[PDB]
Amino acid sequence: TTPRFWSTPLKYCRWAARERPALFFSVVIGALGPVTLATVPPLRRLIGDVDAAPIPLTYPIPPGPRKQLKGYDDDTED
Amino acid sequence: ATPAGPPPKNFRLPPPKNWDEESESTIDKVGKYFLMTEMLRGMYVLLEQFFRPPYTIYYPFEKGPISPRFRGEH
Repeated sequence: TTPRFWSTPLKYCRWAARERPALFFSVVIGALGPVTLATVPPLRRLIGDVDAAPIPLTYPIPPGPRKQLKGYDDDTED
Repeated sequence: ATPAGPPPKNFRLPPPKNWDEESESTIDKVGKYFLMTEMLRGMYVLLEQFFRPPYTIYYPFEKGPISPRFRGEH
């Protein structure tokens, strides 16, 4: 009656869809995630869809030496 | 059980159908399972009852029908 997967995988996948849909389609939906992770990113960058830059979550401290600024000194206060 | 004499013609049931003999499409069978289809029909049938006149009468201002033969107090 019920097929065995390792004997006939396709006849099993048909039986699993018709007779045990909630369990079988859980595996499809769940497996669709790692398929999404492997195919969407390459094609997105293919079509120029560019991942955005990370938004600042801490003050961005500039690198390099200080710029030796002249202006806004104590005399300018008055 | 069955009548004596020749057994009823085709009284024996046909042999059982297997899972892969049911001639319903997977898209229909799975759709009906997940979409709760038959029970949406029942929900809809209640909706058209909702828009039908009620049967109710306002007793005692309205009375249900009784015949000349009706048997009440003596």
